Amino acid sequence: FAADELQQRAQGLFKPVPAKAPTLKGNPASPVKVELGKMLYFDPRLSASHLISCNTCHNVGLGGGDLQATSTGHKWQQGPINAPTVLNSVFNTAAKGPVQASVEMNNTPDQVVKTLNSIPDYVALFKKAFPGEKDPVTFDNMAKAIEVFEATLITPDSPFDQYLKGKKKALDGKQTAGLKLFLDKGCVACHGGLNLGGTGYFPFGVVEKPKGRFAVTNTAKDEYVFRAPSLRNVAITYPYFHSGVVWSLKEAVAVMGSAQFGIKLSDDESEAIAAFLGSLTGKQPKVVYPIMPASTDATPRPRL
Ligand code: HEM
Ligand code: HEM
Ligand SMILES: [Ca+2]
Repeated sequence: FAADELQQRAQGLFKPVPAKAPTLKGNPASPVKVELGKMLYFDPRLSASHLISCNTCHNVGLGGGDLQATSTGHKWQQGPINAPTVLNSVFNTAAKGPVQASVEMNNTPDQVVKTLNSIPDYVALFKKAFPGEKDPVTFDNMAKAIEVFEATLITPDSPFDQYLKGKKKALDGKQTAGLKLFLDKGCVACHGGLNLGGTGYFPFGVVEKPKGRFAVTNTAKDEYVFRAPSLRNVAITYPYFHSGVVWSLKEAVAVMGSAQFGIKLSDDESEAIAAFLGSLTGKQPKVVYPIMPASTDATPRPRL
């Protein structure tokens, strides 16, 4: 069939989001370290101001992102960039890492550890989640708990996963079309894999110009690479591109049939393709809001 072959094909070029959180190297999972990681992820006491947590910009009930064109949350950033989703971030390859870069932006490791040492409940959770350690309340221990909570922030069973799994009836007519167009148009070169993307860097980026106020450019000439985003849950993580300038997901497909790629796109193939991309929305994780423990007289105060 022309099917059993879009489908035996895709089965090859993509893997589904696994049932369970993956293993992190150096950093075993446990109910307690996951509880701890989640407490921290939601605690705005990690910012010097007591105003920002990771959820502020990576909102688990609104697709893992912040709905904003751009923001600055990591110290390595040369200015506002669009916040990627935390959802399925663990599968990407995109004190060097996300928690540390965040903390050193809004705080110093020092005040963060003074803050955690200051609350008995947190000390006690650090001791359960990292046992047999003399001093388990460390900057590095804290990032590791958060990472193990992040690892649970995956979205199994989108219509597409249910398709690579077997079921052809998981995609509809217009999304099965869309797919073929996605492969056929080479889409899957740059945005394929376990995570449809999150994996390569390309001398390719969306730009203003000083039907298509926006389009692609070659930045080889500037030794500038951008990573090619995971496309999972993209229907829920607008606006689009590093600068968050495209709001319509149809547009964003129309900006990505660039000359620069050897790809032409019809207004109706973009359509088909946006409707394929809709299929990439998985089951949103179920998070019980953490009950974070009260500060004590010893806890540093908001700083200004
Ligand atoms: C400790 C709390 C946070 C955690 C655990 C966390 C997690 C992450 C991760 C995992 C990434 C990169 C994702 C990937 O490679 O798939 C990231 C990037 C990003 N986040 Fe956060 N995040 C936190 C706080 C924030 C905050 C508070 C903001 C505030 C405005 C923010 C805005 C952004 C931006 C703009 C990026 C991308 C930076 C770049 O690509 O250069 N994040 N975060
Ligand atoms: C028709 C096929 C393609 C489609 C539908 C497509 C779709 C998309 C979408 C929807 C985004 C925005 C995701 C977000 O903002 O989270 C994006 C960004 C991006 N993709 Fe494409 N893409 C295609 C082909 C390609 C190719 C061939 C490459 C290799 C050169 C590539 C690499 C990239 C890069 C580097 C970005 C980031 C641009 C920026 O943030 O400024 N993609 N794509
Ligand atoms: Ca976005």
